[PDB]
Amino acid sequence: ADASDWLNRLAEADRQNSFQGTFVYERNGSFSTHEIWHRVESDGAVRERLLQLDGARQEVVRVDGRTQCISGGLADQLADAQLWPVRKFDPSQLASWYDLRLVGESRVAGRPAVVLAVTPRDQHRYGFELHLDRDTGLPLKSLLLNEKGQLLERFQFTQLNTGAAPAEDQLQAGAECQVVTVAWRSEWLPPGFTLTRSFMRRSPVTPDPVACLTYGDGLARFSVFIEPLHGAMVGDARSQLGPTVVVSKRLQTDDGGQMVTVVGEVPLGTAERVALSIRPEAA
Amino acid sequence: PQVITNSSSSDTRWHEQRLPIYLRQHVQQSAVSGTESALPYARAASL
Ligand SMILES: [Ca+2]
Repeated sequence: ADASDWLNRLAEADRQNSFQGTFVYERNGSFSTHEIWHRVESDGAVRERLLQLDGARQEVVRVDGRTQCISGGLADQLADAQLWPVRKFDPSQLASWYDLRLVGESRVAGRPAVVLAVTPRDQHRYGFELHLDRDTGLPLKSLLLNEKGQLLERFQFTQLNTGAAPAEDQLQAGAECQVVTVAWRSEWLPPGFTLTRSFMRRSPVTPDPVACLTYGDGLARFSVFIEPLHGAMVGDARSQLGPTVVVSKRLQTDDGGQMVTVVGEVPLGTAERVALSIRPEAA
Repeated sequence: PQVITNSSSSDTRWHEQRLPIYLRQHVQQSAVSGTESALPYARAASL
């Protein structure tokens, strides 16, 4: 597949190009602009800085995958333990779950691009329309589409200066950038989703431990939270923020019930099915 | 954000104190997962 070739190209673009650019991220209820400085060092390590341009000065700096510093607003819900990068993007197996196809050509940020359709092979995940830079393979535009082909989010570069390496001054963060197994399993996952992390956190409101499980298929992710109910009769809940769905379902158990919450960039049905499928580990 | 469900001894209030936090956690975590993409960062920043 030439589409496969493009994905492979996209996969390594990060280590083969140094660049600066500005992009927009838009979803229902949010419009924001950001700057990125990305330098490939002489040893091949990637140093990258991301800065929000409108409103508050949110920022992150990463050095060869590790977060060097991150603004408070981006990390209030992360323990330092959580600072691990679980993985490297691997597109090799993505073809199992998505159909990859070149569907045309486009012009984005003043640059010629090829348009790659990433279409789900099932109903359990969302598709993407990716516009890849011809010169470098970097993603100029990314549209997340629902089942009906409706737009859930837009990620798009407005300006991209490639080849050129950002100066050291530009890679430096502002002061706002702060220097930095569970007894539950799912008895159902959509094809290709696999457990990426497992840990315990404390409930935000009570002294109770809350089990956290994260799953991914290479492109999409969802997280599961299991919280004790202590016999409370709490019903279900649902929410959505742009591409991210939230579903909470009561699970009857022999230990007073549990509330199972699933959050992720997957269809509502998927989250719901997963929530209903969470079970405690047995003796 | 806007928590939604109704009338079965399961207050939105109970959910209100939890759901937004869990949502934040998932998005933020995705942001720091090591992916080369700027997109997870963008999503987290949008919060
Ligand atoms: Ca890569």
